[PDB]
Amino acid sequence: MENFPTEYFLNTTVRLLEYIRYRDSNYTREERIENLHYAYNKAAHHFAQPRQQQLLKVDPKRLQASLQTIVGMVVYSWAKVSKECMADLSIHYTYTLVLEDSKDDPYPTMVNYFDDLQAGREQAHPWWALVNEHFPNVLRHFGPFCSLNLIRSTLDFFEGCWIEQYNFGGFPGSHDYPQFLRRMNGLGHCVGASLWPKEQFNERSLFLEITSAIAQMENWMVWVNDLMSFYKEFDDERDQISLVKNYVVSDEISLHEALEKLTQDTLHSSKQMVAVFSDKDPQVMDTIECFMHGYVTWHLCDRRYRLSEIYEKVKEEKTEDAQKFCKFYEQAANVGAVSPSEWAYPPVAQLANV
Amino acid sequence: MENFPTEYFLNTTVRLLEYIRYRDSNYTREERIENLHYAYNKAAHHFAQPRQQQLLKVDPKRLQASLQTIVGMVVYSWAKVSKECMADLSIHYTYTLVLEDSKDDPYPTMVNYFDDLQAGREQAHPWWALVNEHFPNVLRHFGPFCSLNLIRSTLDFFEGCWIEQYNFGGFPGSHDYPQFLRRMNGLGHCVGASLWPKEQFNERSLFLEITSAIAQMENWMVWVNDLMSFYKEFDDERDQISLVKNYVVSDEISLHEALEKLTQDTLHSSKQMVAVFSDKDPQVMDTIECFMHGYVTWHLCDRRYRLSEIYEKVKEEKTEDAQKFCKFYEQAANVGAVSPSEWAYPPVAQLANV
Ligand SMILES: [Mg+2]
Ligand SMILES: [Mg+2]
Repeated sequence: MENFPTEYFLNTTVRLLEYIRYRDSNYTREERIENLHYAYNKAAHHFAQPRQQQLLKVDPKRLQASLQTIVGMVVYSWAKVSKECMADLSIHYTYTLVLEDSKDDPYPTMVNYFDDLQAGREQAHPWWALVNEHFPNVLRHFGPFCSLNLIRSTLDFFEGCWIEQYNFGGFPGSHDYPQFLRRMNGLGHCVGASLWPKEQFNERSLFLEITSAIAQMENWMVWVNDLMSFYKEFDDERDQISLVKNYVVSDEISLHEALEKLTQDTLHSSKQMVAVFSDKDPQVMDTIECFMHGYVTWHLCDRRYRLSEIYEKVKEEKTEDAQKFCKFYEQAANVGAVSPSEWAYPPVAQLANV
Repeated sequence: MENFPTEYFLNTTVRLLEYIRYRDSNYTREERIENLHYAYNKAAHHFAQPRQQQLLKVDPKRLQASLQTIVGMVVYSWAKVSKECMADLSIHYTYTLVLEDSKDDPYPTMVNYFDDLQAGREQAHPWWALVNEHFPNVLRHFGPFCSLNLIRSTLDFFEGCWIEQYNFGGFPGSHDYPQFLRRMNGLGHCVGASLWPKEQFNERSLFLEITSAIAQMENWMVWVNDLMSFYKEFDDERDQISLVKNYVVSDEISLHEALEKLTQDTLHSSKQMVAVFSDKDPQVMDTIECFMHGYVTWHLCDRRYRLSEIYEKVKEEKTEDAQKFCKFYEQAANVGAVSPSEWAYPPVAQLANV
């Protein structure tokens, strides 16, 4: 065990929130609860169906916890899209999160992937069978271009998980490996492109804005998640391959140098996010800003990241960063700290049983 | 009005060839001619069929020229694969090259992409109809993992061309745009995974080296092409958007700074290629080395890049670069300089007419 870079972590986090202009919004707590319940309720009913229960090998409690985590991420980050769109994206991003629970070799189920796809025969791999069957409910919210992005990113993700099963951090000297893997399973183009429902944006009219957002949001989104996750992943001997840990193994640098690298990229990405979009179409900048703020709010509130622990340790320090941090945290809490009992019910297992 | 940095271009090129250990091989001129003709002959017959002629909107001379360029690229770089594999890969990489020609908005033909795909209905876009129908002939040479990589990369390429139609170099400040676009249309994972036919390599036994090769080869391959083809490019502004030009517009740097960036990446990529694989499975390193050398040999010989011009105007210099350069060039010429009349016949149009 090494000591956590609390000071360096608080500083980076604060700079991050300042760079993205983290601030209050009109998105109220009551509206969040309303959206959380709607999104959760439709998804829960979906995963509670016999077919879904039968083909999706997942521990019931893990499913319950995965669904609640994803519903939160979607509702808090895709703040500007309809309830239905939040619901359908919640189902999709829950399928992706759940695929990481499989240790099963994809090889045998992928031997006839293309031929079955071309012929329109159900896929051998159960996950593909469920996800492709459900996909139209996600794709109906987007134009052809954005849809293509969601389809590719998800295919990329499937290959990402396949690779993850080898718990390989890259060969020493394989500098290009880390980010290659991080893009493969980051779902960067899925997220980036799902921010533009055809009912709110015109894909052809904003093609350049959207394409640029996809390109830039891909890296901002995965790097921010890597950073916010750094605290929970620090002493987790079970989590052996992450962007930071692969930087260490592949680039042969220290965990600190690896963390610096991640920090420089994240901050620079944030800085350029604002510079590029602040003066563009107002609604495009709004969706982008609300996603960044929501995404951060979500990491701060979801127990999974345990950022509450950092808070408690530094809430009495009179340092500049410690102060700035606790403030942002408190802001997130006021609108985002919500008890699951207020929206996540009944449990999926209960609906499946009935 | 500007000047080709020649002096520097020679230096970079020489360092590149030295870094990758450019040297003679057992791959003889007669063997190349034998492969060129076999690959060309099968592809020419393919593209000459009524269905292919009818759905593939391409100027006959462009098709003839694209086919000859690709067959060369494949035969010289995938030196270790069977004749049949060279032929089928040539057909696929010719389809991709030809797609860069389309000026037609993909939007209307992609509105029902997923639903048609899921249902097994022929795609609305004629290119997809042809490429997907032919794909099995390419995929039969590979295991499920490599196949997945070819499929994804090709799907990415289709999106890449869609974006290319906007001739957009990225917003100033959108630092992540350039390489996002370059990977999108580089076919990096398609090339990198097609280097491992299941008849020569075992995808499960060499999963880690293959995955690593895909990750590293993706960047080496596109960057080397960007450097080599930087010549046939500033002269013209019909291809105004390129990695180097997008660096200029997006990063707001000078064409020279952009070129320096590309050079540092290309050399660093080459250096790491050798470091990582030189001591791994001998056969893996051989395929990787033969591809790099072949790929370079191909750029030096194919008229499309006009590197002969850089030659003539330097054969009488006395630099420690101009000298090194002409030497390598001459080496390439001895085994690669081949007259089309020796293998590319009869012309596709002739076979289509018959
Ligand atoms: Mg081109
Ligand atoms: Mg080029």
